Parts: sequence; C-alpha cells; structure tokens
Amino acid sequence: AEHVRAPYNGKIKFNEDLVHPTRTRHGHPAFLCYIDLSVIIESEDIIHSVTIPPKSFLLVQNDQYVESEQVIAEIRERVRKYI
Amino acid sequence: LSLHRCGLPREIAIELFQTFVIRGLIRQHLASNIGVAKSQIREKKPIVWEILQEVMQGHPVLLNLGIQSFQPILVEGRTICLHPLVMAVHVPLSLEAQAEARLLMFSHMNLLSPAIGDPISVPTQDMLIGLYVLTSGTRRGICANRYNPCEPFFCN
Amino acid sequence: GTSTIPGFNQIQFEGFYRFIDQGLIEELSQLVEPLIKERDAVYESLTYSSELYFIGNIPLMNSLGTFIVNGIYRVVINQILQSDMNHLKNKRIRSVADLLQDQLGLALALTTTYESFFGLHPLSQVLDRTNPLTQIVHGRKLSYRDIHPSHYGRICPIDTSEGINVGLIGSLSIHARIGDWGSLESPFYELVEKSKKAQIRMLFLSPSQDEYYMIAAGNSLALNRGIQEEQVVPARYRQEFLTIAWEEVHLRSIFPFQYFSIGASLIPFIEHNDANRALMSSNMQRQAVPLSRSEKCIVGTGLERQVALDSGVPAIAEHEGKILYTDTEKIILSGNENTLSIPLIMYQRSNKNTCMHQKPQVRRGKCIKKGQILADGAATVGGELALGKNVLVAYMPWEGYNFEDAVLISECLVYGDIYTSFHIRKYEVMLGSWVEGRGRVIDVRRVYISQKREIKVGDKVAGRHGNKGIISKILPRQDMPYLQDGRPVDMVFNPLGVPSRMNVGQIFECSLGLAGSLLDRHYRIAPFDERYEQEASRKLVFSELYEASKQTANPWVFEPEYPGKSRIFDGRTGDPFEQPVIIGKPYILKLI
Amino acid sequence: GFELDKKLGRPHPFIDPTKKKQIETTLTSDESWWNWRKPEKEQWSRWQRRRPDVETVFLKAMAETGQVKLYGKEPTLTETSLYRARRHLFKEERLQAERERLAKEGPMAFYSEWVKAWKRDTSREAVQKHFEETGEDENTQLIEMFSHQTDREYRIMMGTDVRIKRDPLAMRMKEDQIKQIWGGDPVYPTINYIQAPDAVMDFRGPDFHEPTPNMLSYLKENCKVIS
Amino acid sequence: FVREDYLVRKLSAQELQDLVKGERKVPLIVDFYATWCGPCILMAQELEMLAVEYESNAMIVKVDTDDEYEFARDMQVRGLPTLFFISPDPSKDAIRTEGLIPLQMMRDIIDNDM
Amino acid sequence: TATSISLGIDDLLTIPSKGWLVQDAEQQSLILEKHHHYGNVHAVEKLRQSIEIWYATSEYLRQEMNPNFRMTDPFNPVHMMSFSGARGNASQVHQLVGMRGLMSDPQGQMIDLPIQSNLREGLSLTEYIISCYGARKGVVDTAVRTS
Amino acid sequence: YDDPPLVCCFGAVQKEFVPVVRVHDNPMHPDIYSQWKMLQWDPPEFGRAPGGPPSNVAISHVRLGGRAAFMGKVGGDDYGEELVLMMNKERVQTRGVKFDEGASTACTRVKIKFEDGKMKAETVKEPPEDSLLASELNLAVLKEARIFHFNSEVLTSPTMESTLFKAIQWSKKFGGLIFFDLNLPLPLWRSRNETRKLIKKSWDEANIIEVSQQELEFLLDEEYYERRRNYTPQYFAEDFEQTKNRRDYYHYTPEEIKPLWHDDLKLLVVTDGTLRLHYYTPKFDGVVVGTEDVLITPFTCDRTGSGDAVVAGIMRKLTTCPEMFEDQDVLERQLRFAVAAGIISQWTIGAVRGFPTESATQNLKEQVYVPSMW
Amino acid sequence: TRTLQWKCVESRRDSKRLYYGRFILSPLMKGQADTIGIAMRRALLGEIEGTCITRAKFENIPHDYSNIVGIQESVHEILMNLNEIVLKSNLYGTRNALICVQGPGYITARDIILPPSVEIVDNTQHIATLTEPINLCIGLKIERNRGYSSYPIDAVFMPVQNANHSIHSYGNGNEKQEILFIEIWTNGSLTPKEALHEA
Amino acid sequence: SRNLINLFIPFLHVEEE
Repeated sequence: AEHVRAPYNGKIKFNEDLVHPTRTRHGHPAFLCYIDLSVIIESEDIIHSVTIPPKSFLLVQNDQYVESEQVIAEIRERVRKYI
Repeated sequence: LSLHRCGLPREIAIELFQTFVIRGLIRQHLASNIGVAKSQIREKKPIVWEILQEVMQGHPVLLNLGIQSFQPILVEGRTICLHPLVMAVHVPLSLEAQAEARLLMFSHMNLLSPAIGDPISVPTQDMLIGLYVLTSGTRRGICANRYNPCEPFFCN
Repeated sequence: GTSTIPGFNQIQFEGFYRFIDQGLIEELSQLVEPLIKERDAVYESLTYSSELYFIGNIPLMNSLGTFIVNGIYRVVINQILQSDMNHLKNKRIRSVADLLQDQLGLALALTTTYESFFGLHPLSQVLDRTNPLTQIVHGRKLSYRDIHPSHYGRICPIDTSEGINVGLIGSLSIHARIGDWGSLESPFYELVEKSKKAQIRMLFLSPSQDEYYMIAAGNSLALNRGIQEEQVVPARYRQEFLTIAWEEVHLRSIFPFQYFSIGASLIPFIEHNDANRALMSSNMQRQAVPLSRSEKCIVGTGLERQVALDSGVPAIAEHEGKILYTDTEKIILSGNENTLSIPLIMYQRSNKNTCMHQKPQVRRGKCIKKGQILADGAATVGGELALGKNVLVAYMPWEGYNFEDAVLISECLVYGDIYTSFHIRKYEVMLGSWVEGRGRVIDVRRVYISQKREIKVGDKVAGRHGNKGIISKILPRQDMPYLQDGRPVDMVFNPLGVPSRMNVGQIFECSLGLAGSLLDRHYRIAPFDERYEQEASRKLVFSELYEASKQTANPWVFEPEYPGKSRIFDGRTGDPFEQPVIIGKPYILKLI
Repeated sequence: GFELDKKLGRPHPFIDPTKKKQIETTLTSDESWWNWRKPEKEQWSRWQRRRPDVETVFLKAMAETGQVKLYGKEPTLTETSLYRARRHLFKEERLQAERERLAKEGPMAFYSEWVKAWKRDTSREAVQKHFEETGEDENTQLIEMFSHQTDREYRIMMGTDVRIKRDPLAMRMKEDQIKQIWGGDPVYPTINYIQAPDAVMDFRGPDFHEPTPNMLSYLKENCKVIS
Repeated sequence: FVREDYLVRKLSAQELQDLVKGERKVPLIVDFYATWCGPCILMAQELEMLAVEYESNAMIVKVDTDDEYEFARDMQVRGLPTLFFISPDPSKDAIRTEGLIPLQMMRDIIDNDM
Repeated sequence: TATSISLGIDDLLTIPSKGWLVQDAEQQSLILEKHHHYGNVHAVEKLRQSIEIWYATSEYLRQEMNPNFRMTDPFNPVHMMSFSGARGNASQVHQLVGMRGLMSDPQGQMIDLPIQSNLREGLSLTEYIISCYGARKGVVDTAVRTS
Repeated sequence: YDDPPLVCCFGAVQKEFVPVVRVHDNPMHPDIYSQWKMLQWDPPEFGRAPGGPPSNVAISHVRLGGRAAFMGKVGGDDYGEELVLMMNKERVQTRGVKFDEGASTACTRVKIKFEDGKMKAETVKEPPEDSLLASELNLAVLKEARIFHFNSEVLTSPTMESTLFKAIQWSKKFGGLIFFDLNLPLPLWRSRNETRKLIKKSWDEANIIEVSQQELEFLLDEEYYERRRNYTPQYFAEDFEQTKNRRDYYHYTPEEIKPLWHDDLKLLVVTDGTLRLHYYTPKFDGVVVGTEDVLITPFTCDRTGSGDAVVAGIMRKLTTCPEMFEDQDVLERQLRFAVAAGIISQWTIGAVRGFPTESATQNLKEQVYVPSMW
Repeated sequence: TRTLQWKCVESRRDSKRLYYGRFILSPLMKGQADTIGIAMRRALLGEIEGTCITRAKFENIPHDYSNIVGIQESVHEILMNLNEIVLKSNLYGTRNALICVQGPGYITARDIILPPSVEIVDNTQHIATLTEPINLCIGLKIERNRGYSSYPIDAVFMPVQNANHSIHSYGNGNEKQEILFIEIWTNGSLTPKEALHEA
Repeated sequence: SRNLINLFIPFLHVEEE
C-alpha cells in the first residue's frame, strides 16, 4: 500500500458527496474514492492540489486542518485472537 | 603486499621447505650429507636462512577462490601476512604441480568470477572511502557562497 | 535477595545444604569432617570428602560451589527438564542437590560411585579458572532454542552458546532463585492497596504466577492536568505487552540488573549496543587474560565489585580484628584474643595455564570487619574485577593496517608492559633454571615453567562491546597520530567496524573514559539510564567532557563544534588529519 | 526590502509577509469525527521538549552578534537544518575576521587576550614608542609578553594555531551557552556514578549481601558434621 | 565455628537501666536508631567499626526508638542519630551528641572524656 | 588515512521531523486505546492500527534519511560509509539514527510494542528485551542457512 | 545589595540529624542494615519527605541559584570547623556564624537520673549550637536578608528562643519576611495542647509557614482525620471516583485551617511529601499535584533532606517572583519547581550530597509536566 | 641583537623526575615552523639517549619469582623498582654498580654505589624494605643507549616523556611570518632546555 | 641539507652578556 502525505500545512477542501463513507480496518470512519477526486490544501502562501486516484481511502474530512507530512489518504494466514 | 604475494614466518617456512633447504646446503657444499644438513637447521645456523630465501624464490605455495596460489616471501614475526583482498599451506613438489600453481592458480589470471563475469578484487571499505573522498569535488551553489554572486589557473 | 543482589553462588550453596540436611536421610531410608585440607587435596591430588558412618566418603562442596575430586576442581551445572511445552511453568530445574541425591540412591542400591559421577557425568565439568569471571559464571549455567516470555527475569535472553548448542545452554538471571518445586523465581515489587499490612513488598514469582499479574517496567515521572494514577505505561500481561494506567498495575520491576546474566551486566551503555554484540561481548570477557599488573576500569556498571566478592579470588576476613603483620606470603590478623594466619597464593597455575597471585591490600594496625577484603587476587584491584587496561585510542583508518578488525598499536604498550601477562605451564632439572616453551622453572614436584608474554602482532584484543581486534602492526611512538596536547595514541581502531556492528556503546565509553582520567574520576553506571530522561547517556558524557576540558584547560577535550571529536596530527608528517577524530580512553582486554 | 534580500541571499523570511495569509477557520471538534478531535487535556509525550543540539546553540550565538537573523527568538528545525548545510561558510567568515583583526592590531594586542598578567599598553603606537625609548623591537616585546603567560592560558591560546583554526565563536562561548548543547544538567545527579579511582570496595556496605560463611564451619555450626 | 557478623548489641530500656545502675569499668556508648531513618544506615557502619577498634576498652550498645519511644524521649533524644557517652565514673555527667559525627570525633570523646 | 573519517555521537544524525512524527503516532494510538476501552473499536482493529501506524512511521523515517544527508550533511561520516558502498547499508544505519521498528516473536507473529527509539538514543529496558528476539533468531537462521 | 535577594537561615548547623521522629509499625532487621533501604521506598508517612537542620535549607537554596546566609553558633573545635568549611564550600555566607572557643560542637552535657524506677536525663550544659545570644546576632545579615527562616528545634532551647524573637524583631524592622518551617522534633509530638502553646508565639510571628500533612493533622485533631481516611461506604460509593479505592489526598478546607490562621500570614503550605502541595492564602487556596519515583533507583534512593529541598525551592521562587502571593496561576507554576527539587533530592544517599542544581530542577519540571503546566 | 630569537618562556619543576619547559622561536618564515616542529618532535621522542640499569645479579636467589627472608618485597618486585630508577650520564659503555647493605631499613636509590661517570636523579626512589638485619648484595649493570631493550631488566632509555609544539601567525602579511612554541617534558635526567639543544 | 642545518643552528645560539 501507499500513503499520501500532506505536502504543506493548510485546510483540506473536497466534495464529500463525491465519495462513499466507509469504516477502515483500524476502526476509523473514512471515505472510499472510486474516481479521480481533486483535493485542495490552502497553505499559508499558495493553494495546492493533490489528485486522489480511484480505489483509495480518504482519511480526512472537508475543512479539516492538516499538518505537513501527515497521512491524509491511502492508495490501494488465519490467525486467532483472544481477549 | 602485492596481489600475487604472501608472507611466511621463518618457523613455518623452514618446515615447509626443509627438503629444499637440505638440498641447497648439500648442493653448495655447506653440509656434507643429509645428517649434517639437519643439524644446521636444528641449531639455527645463520647460513640456513640465506638458503631458505633462495629456494623459496620462484616456488609458489597454495593457501587454503578459497584456495589460491601465492609467491611466498620471508617476513619478520610469527604470523602469516596476507594482502587485504584475501590455515593450510601446501608446497607443490613436482614440476607439473609447480607449473599448474604458477600458471593457473595465481591471483591475477582469475580476476573475473565465473558466475556472471564480475571482477573479484574490487576495492572495498577503507579503500573505497579514500577514493570517494578523493573524487568528491568542490562544494557548489549555496554550499560554496553565502551570497548569490549576482580561482587559480594551472598550466599543467 | 529482597534488597541486595544475592550471592552468585547462593544456588550452589543452598542446594548442597539441602542435600546434607535432608537429602541424606531420604536416601538412607553421622558425618565426619575431612582429615585433610582443601589445599592438601589439590597438592596431593586427593579428594576433599567427608566420612559417612563406615559406609564411605561423601565429597564436600566449597563455599564457592566447587568440588575437589582427584585434585581437579569440578562444578555441577544445573539442568532444565520437562516437569505450551516451552513455558517455564512446565519445566523444572535439577540442581546439585538433585544430582548428588540420585548418586547416593544409586550408591545404596560409596566412594567409586562419586568418583565416577564427577569424572563421567556430562553435568560435572572442570571449573574454568581463566579469570575471576569464568569461575563465577560456570556454576550458573543451565543445560537443556527460542526466547520465551516466561524467561524474563529468570533466564538471560542474551547469554547463550555460539555454534550448534545455541539456545540449549543458557545463564540464570542475576536475581533469579530456585523455588520449592524446581521452579525459577524472580523478585518483583508489589503495588499494594491502602488497607493491607504488607510488611515486605518484594515477592518472588514463579513462572505460573507471572502471566496473571500486570508487570510494568516504566516510571511515574509523568503528569498532566489529570492525576498520576491515570498515566499509562507499557506493561507485561498474559505473555503480551499492553499500555495501561498506573492504577491497574500489580507489580513493578525495579532492579537494574534483573533481566540479564553476569556477563551482559558488565557492559556499560549496553542499551546503545545491538543485542547480538552483547552476546559476543559476554564470550570475550570470559577469554580475558589476567595481567601481571591490574587496573580498574574508568567506566563500569557497578557489578564489578559483586563479581570480585563472589569469585573467591581475593582474601576476605573471616573474623574482625586488627592487622599485625603482612608480607608476600601471609597476613596476620588478631581479634578478641584470637590470632589468625592467612596464607597468600603466589604464582599459582590455574586450569588454563594462567597465573594466580595475591597481593595484600591492608597494612599493619588496620582494623577489619568480618567479610572485608584483605588481599587482591589476579585481575582484581581494590575489590573490583579488573580484566584490562585503559589506553589512549583513536578511531580512524591508518594505511590499511586496521583494515576490518585489524588493530594498530604503539610500541609503548610493549616496553611499557601494559599488556604483559604471566603463564605457568606444568609438564608431567634444577629449580630456577632457564630451559629452552622458553621459560623459567619455578616449582618442581611435575615441572612448572613460567612465561612472561608481552603483547605481540597476532594477539587478540577486545573491548566490552563486542569490538574484537587482532594486532597487525606495532609502530614507534613518533609514528603514531598524536593529540593537541602532544600525547601519541596507544591504539588505532577502524571506525568502519561500528556502523555495521551497531555497537554505539563503545563510543560513549571511550569519551567518558577520557573525561574520567583527566578528572581523576571513575564512573559506575547502571544500564538503561534513559529511564530518567531522554539522551541521559549523552548528557552525562558531554557534561563530564566539558568539565574535564574546563578544569584541566584542555579545550580540545570538548569541542563545541563537534563534541567528543578533535583534530589530531600525523606523527610521520606533523600535518593535521582533515576531519576531526573521536578519541578516548576505553577499557581494552587481552584474550587467550 | 524583500525580493532583494531573497535575490542576494541575505537573511529574509522564507515566505513574504505581505503575500502571507491565514488559514481561515477549520473544524471545531463538533463538525469532526472522534478520531480527529483534539484531546481536551494535553497529553504527556516524552517528546514534548525540543532535542538540544549544536546547531541551536551556534545559531543563537550568531543571532546575538548579528551575523544572521532568525524569524524568532528560538531557531526552528528548518533553520537548524539550513545551518547544518552552510555552517562552514559562517565559520570561515569568523576566521577571516580574526585574521584581519590580527593584521590591524598587531601580535601584541591580539595575543594579549591570553596573557592576563601583561599590563603594558599593547597598541601599535605603544609598541613603537617602547622600541624607540628602549631599543627592544616588536619581536623582543612579544617574547617578553609570552614569558608571563601561564601554561593554562597557553593551552587555551592553541585555538589560534594555524593548523587547528578553532571556531572563534566556540573559543569565547560561556559555560551557560555551551551546556545547552546537551540540554543542561542531568536530572539524575552524576555524583551517584562517581567513584574514587583508588577506592577500596567496602564489602560490608548497604548494597552487599551478608558475608558468605565457610561451608565446613557452617555445617559444623548447624550440627551436621562432627569433628 | 562461625563468627557473628555484628558486634553492637541491641538492648531494651529495662536492660539498659540495669547496665547503667550496675558497676562499669569501660565507657558506655548508647546509640538510638530506627530502621526507617536513612542516616542510621551510615551510623550503624561507623559504630561497628568503633566496636572493632575498642574490643574490650569500651561497650557499644544500641536502642531502637520504635520499641523504646517513651524511653528515648525521657533521655532527651530530640532526633536521630543520637549517641550517649556514659563514663564509668558515676560523678561525671554523660555526653549526648547529635548527627553523623566523624569516627575520629568519637575516639576523642572516649579517650579524653571517658 | 589523510582525511581520517571517524564516528561520533553528533554524527549519528536523526532527521528533523522524527519528534513530530513519533508524537503524532503516539496521539493516534492513545485516542484509539481510549475508544477501545469504550467499546467503539474491537481488539483486532486496535491490533492492526498499532502495527501499521508504527511500521509506516518507521518506513517513512528510512525513506527521508538519505535526502536529509544529501541536502544538509553530504559529508557526514556515517552517510559516507554506506552511501559510497564501502561499509553498511541503509537498514543498519536506520537502526542507529531512525528507529528499530517492529520485532517478531519466534512463532511468526509480531510483538505489539514498537521500538520507537534507536541505538544512539538508547533503547528502554522493555525495548531491549524485545530486540533480543531478533538477535536470537538472526543467528539461528544464519546457522541454518549455511547448513 | 546584589541579586538574587539574600535569605537567612537561623538555627543549628548539623550533619543529617532528622528531627521528626515518631513510631513506625514496620521495622526491618535490627542488625542487617542492607534491608533498611526497603523502608526508604515504603516509608512511614511522617518520613515521606523529611526535613532537617536549617543549614540544609541554606545549602539547598544556594544550589538552586539563590544566595543564603546562616546565623548560628558552633564550637571552636575541629568538628565546628568542618561544619563551617561545609557551608563555605557550598557558598553559603558564614559571617553570621559565631564561634564559641570554650564549647564542643554538637556535644550536650546531661545528667542521668532514675526517677520513679525509670531512666531519665536532664540538660546540664547546652551545646554551642543552641547557645547563640542576642548580642551575637549579625545585623548586617538581618538587614539585607529578605526571608528569615527557622525551625521549631530552636523552641526546645531556652537560650535560642529568647535569641530567636530578637532576630525576628530586627528582620521585621528591615522588611524581611518570616518563614516558619515547623519540622517538629521528637519531644514536641507528645501532646497537641502542649505543642500548640509552645509554638503559638512563633506561629503568630510567621508570614510563611510550611508544615507536613502529619504535623497539620496532629496540631488540629489527629483522630478525626484518621477516622476520615478509614471510612468506607457500606452499600455503594457516592461517586465513580470513590470506587477506584485510590490513595487519599484530602484537601483541607480553609475553615478547618481557621484555628491556625492569623492576620500576618501570607502563605501556608501543607506538604504530603512531594505528592501534594496544599497552599493557602488570604484570598484563595488549592493543591499542586506532584509525584515521586524512588523505585527508579532502588539502591541510591534516600528521602532524607527532600523536605529541605522543597522549602528551598519555595524560597527561591518567592524572592524572585513576588506575584506568587497574589496570583494563583503563577503560584501553582512556581510551586511545581519546588516539587521537582524534592523529587531529585530523593535519588541520592545523603541530604547535602544529593541537593539539586537549578538547571537540573528546571529540566525535570519540563520533563514531568506537560508544556501547558510549566 | 639577533633578528631570530629563541627563549624559554616557562620552566617548571613538577617533581624530582618530571621537568617541564616551554620555548619560543620567532619570527620564522612561512613553512619553516612546520619543518622545525616535526623534525624537533621526532628527534626529541626518538633520538635522545639515556642511561639506566640493564640487569641485576642476586647472590642467593633460585629464580626472580621467589622471596627473600627479611625483605617485604619479592624478587620480581625488586626488579621493577630497579627498572624505574632514573640515571644520567654522558658517556657510553657497559658500567657496573653495586648495592651492598645490611638491614633493617629502607633501601633507596641513594644507597647505590655508582661509578664516577654515572649519577642518580632522585634519591628518594624506593628499591626495597628490609625488616631484618640481613645482608643483601646486588650487582648492577648500566648502559647508555637509544630506544629500549643475572636477571635482565627491561630498560627504556628515552628521557623525553612527551613533546608538543604550536605555530601561530606573527601578524600582517609582510612575509607571512610565524611564531613557534615548543613544549618538552623530561624525567629529570636532563633539563628541557638541554633536551632541546641535544635534539 | 644546508637549509635544514640552518633551521636548527639558531637553537644553539647564545647571547652577549
């Protein structure tokens, strides 16, 4: 798998109606992206765009603040567990 | 050391080449027969070491590319001295065996490995950093000048 | 063992007491003291034994846990056997008590049965007497490949054999103890609720009880706007690792040396070394040759004093009083109208042809308590294990003479007698002769020949961090690189050996060793100092380096641009080397 | 101002303050999922303090002399990374300034920094005046001054050796600046580690087990072996 | 067969009273201590050494304040560690010391004042 | 010899952003552990997140290690030894200046406690015990591999 | 007058000598002192952060970056010089230390009596430590010093008590603040009523008072708070926190403290070791949460002198941060510095040997507390 | 008078067998100080000769690892004490000296009967302790040599313990002149100034 | 050789008194 990290600090911008809600294998809510979604980060200097390829998880929310180098998306034996 | 040479102690060399030292003593009339030639070797008569150098020259030995052939030279001390790119020692006796050791097993006609044809004795470790530092050129750009700029000439 | 490190021979000592006190009767269903002394049983090649009334002889054990059979020192090692099959709660330990009791039962179904046991049983081994460390660790071995969670605090995860027996011969942990069912037990500090007496909070846990307690190894130096009880620490529970609040913790592991064996516990800054090099370091310290002159390490862990006490190599008073007379051969001590004469070992050969020799550590008129040191043995100074020397060292390549593990040294280590050792060889001629194997005849009974061996090309040296080297070149002092104070270095090590082997602890030790020598200080530092704060070792080393630089007016000792490193000069040319070089005074041992 | 400092490489903000904008308003923990909400109370980390290093100390010292300018009082991780790349340039500037100062003041004034006991005037005119009134040239006076220098001062002065060339900024740092390279005093006091080199271990100390009895004497004491 | 590891005896208040009332020839040194007091660990080692130096020329005893708290208070013990130096001459008054005094200081009191 | 490459504590350079990355991973693990206790995620989800968040953090540190050397300290002694190919690789260097990452127990599975520190910083006691699994296994495999 | 402002410590200079002695119910082996360290990490409550002689506070205050002067008397013998050389080495001013050439340092002449079948002692000649006279006071120190510090040990000596109140008069005349660090010696634990009468005059003269939790409960009512701690609800807890059965950190209300409050009192600090620092001012009150870790170093831990480090840390911040008296948030942040100093002091054998420096204390404070609490 | 001058700027006596001297030489042309410094250092550390005891003969001793009744030290310890005795002499050749004493008492270096060409440096150097009125006669051999080597004694002849030098810029680039400092440590067999002249 | 000798002659210089 591949992790997409934020190249700058700023505010995430995308249309949440273009993606499908899902629950990740870590128990977190997220979005499933089946298209070439355009995600915008508005940084302190300029506005930057990151292309989200289909079949990828979008881990952030619209209008969320992200830090640089923070994971924002993920491009995508039988064991027994005792509690 | 050269790539084709190795260093042998006196204590090891004299045992490996004892038969040749005895013959050298008899040939040059320094010992009357076999029995006398042994006593001079036993008693460390200094003429023994002169003969040992003579008979060792031009006589390769096998050291165990795990086994190779080197030209031995007498060295001071008690340890075997090997070049940095390289215990059983074999002395070929017959001329057929000595020809094979010098002409087939020496460390300069086997510079390529048979697997894919790569070189065997590429410099490594301290040899490699020395070349890297030597050929790491001048600092450039912002690492060479504090400010934006908006040297000697040698004839040979 | 509840508030101190237990005696390293306590397992052997208590097991033999159980055999005499209870084991004899269980098999018989009076003991007479030996007529000879232990030193007599060695000189005459006899057996130190007691008479059972006349059924026969029963070999007796020394306080050091060793037997004397036909003049040979022997140690019975511990075996681990099946009582998850690899869980220690399904295992059991058979000690000298179990083995000697089986022989007595075999004997009653008395002399030749014990002589044959010590000579032929694979668990009876000739005691390794190379140095004080080898004597003390031999009796703590466990003979049976993977580390199990139940081993923590009982069996060392590092100290094992190299070869094909790896994982089948291990070492007991420093605080380990054998329980009432052949089980290994380790002490933990109990966190008790408000309403309970709880006289002693230190309790020993068998492996069966271990899984069902929450055991934390962290500390309580963390506070936020909440309360301390809600802070989280890593803990062990049900053979896994969790992260839980302090209020859910049942037990704390508090002893610094709890999880490792003696050999691993002698490595300063061990937490900065890869665990593979700590295993190789334990083996090398068991190969260290006692030197003719001994010297304490500048930097140690603090366990060196425990090894000296438990090895039996030094002489310790059995009675309090005052010292009246000392010489090379004896010390006379008198207390409460009782006078004692204590002979001193002089130039005695050991199992591995090493030289044993005792030197008095007290003068006339000095008051002594019972159990205090009287004389220093070989490889022991002032009641501390001393396996090596502190020498000036630089890490840099030098013309290929330190290629790979090769080591370049100065001639001053040769004519200074820094690494000269005595070796006594016994061959089965007038006394004091010089025979030619060259050496001097020292004792004729058997001929004993003494050799004085200085350091040579081809000899092997090692630090305590798995850094092992072979001497390849000896240079005159004017050819060696020298510091900004003009002093040439004694050894030059290859710096390329550190990143590949990942043993950074030698870098910490050498810098701190230099500071200690200039400050006239020694350091005894328990491992894992990072539990106090981040970069604890770096703060300790850099602060001591700066203090040494400031107090002695030696600015090269602490360079703010590159702490721990300094520009040095080529002895051949006088030009400085281009890049700064790390220099220091580490503890280097000479190997057999 | 800006765009001229940027062109020349003079100290300047990485981002032009005029062309710098805020980041509007972001989710306020009520429009956010649980996994993206800020904890109500700050959490202890063990990484909550910045790691001390050489770059931070040198940058602050250079900031006080005006050799560089920083965005704030404390250098950032970006600024320490940039300093690590070009640190040799700034040291060369300081070394050049010391060479020019020596060529101006002369050896007497320059090297009197490491001869405290020397009280005579060390200016060039004073050196010339002393030569005319006494006959002792500058080299003779310099040799006289170094005869009053202690060995401790001489070893400090070795930082000016032409082969060593110690950083002038390093040579004049005070103890309070230097100790911030490793972050100050250790919380666990070093006195716990310190041991006298000639100390004899007291085996009856609080950290030692009780003395081991002789095995034979112990058996006889407990009445299991008869003499 | 095995020499005891500790020379200083622990005495009750009743036992100490009889020792003081009875006839004595050597100086009597009484130590008040408690196992929970950190400095008492250091004082315990100094008094064992003092007992070795003064084999029969002095008598060193100790009293635990956890067991004889009322007795210690009546003896004017204000803290720990506290030492009492009692002369064999009944006319001379005893000397009470406070704190971790050096071993040499104890010897001077015993030799010159006891 | 004339250049005299060496190795000191300062030369073992960690990338500037490790503190930011480790503290972010700690925050996400801490929040998930709370909601696991609340019953909002199950134990397998907590297990996956702990392993995957620290593996990704460790792999990102290794990726950024060489560019940090290339841009800010090109002649760092530790960098020159491995980058020139003379001695050592990125993995061994990553153990010194990055983080040791996740270890595996003898029966295939991984230990649910990441080793956040490196050898320069110094491992905690719990981390060191975990690292002994790798050391013990590493020599067993090599003995088996040559046979 | 140089900065930081001078502080004066009044009383007896002693090596170690823990004054606070009570009965503990968990004794170790009477002879094997190697077991006694187990009482250092499971201490009696009165010994969690023991105090000591006033010279400990002066030494600890200087190491924390302050300036201190000791006022007292020693003998002219060799042990007196060792005590003075100890304080001169620690850079404590000794101009206020007077020599008595006719007395032996730390030696009290007492007579043994056998009243009513029991052995008792009576003081014949007090030691030089407890014999400083009013005419021997150094008025230059009392004029310069901004904080005057003393313990209740001086109340056990008739000579020092008279001398103490002359020193207080001079200090107040020059604007100095009076710091009463109680540290009750063994005799003063006999009965509440006798002790309250003995300390009342010195209690009323103090502007700053530090007491332990055990001392405060003893002075008000020892049995009431013991019953309070041992209460357990019969059927269910009153709140969720009461179910966890956690350690009791009861914060005394200002109405409970009222019998001990007077007009001139600016700050009352009640210490539960280093775990809690309850503070009381005329305007507000609260508690600072601390911690302790002696199990991190089981073989070097020693709690002796940690009470002096906490007091020294308080005086270090009071002199340099006068707004602690009026600002609650500032007071809590500065008191966390005193908590850190107490923690470090417990990691070394010996009080003086283990007193921490200012930078070490500041480092530990930032490591233990989250940045918002600094 | 001379343009190029040298002078001892500090001469210290740390002990009877530890002498320190610092010397200055200025002004020198650029590069000359480096040439002088390395050549002087190599001469000081490798070319200066000394004299010391080369072997000892014992009268009634089986081997050098035995003990003598009446002497606290062992025979091996005696040889080590002899090895550390510092001597001075300008002449060559194998000399012999004598120790002929009767105890009890302290045998020191001043008890050695030296030939007229050899002198002792430190009287107080300890040889042996006699606890009984016994007779002890020890023959000695003495040589003056370079470098390092009856019972032989491992002689280290070199008298210069350490040396150091520094080079400093004289000032403005008139000719790029330099200043040379030389530090010398000796064992007292010769002064640092004498070592500088001999080198 | 002569240049080397000239470099070390000055150490043997003495001064007028």
